[PDB]
Amino acid sequence: ERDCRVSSFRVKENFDKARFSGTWYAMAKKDPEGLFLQDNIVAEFSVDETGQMSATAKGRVRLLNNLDVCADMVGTFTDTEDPAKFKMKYHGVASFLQKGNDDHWIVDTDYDTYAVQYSCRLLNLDGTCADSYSFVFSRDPNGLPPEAQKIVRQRQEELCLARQYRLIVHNGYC
Repeated sequence: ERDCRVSSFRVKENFDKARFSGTWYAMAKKDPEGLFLQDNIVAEFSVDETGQMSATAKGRVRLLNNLDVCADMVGTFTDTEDPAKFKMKYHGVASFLQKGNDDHWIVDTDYDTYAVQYSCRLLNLDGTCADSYSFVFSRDPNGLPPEAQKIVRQRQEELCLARQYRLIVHNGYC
């Protein structure tokens, strides 16, 4: 019926890095295989004079099986032909924490209220994503307003992930 091919997913038109800078609170997440960031996830986006966007994040992470710890992560984005699609090289301040390079797409955002992020780490042979993750961010840690909430639900469905998210709590644990 619907199209779940990654190549069919729309992303933010004319994405503006500058307007996207600042603090974003993760309110919900769709986990990929071997999930890392558990909860209390807060991201800080910045952009430098060269126009390169980067980010840092803090929150509870799954160190080992049933073993969690608060950690600081770092991300650097490399542009692609699409202003909303990036390559994100990431690592923790601790060399032993998870690191790698994932696609990082800004599916949608209004810059001052909500943001929907998406990443397909591995494609299925039919174009759909085999292993994906997605973060719904809010400028306000208390949650998104109803109008933004409804738009996000629509985006989550468009990514074929609407039934697969879990809420992210912010209780100062970290």
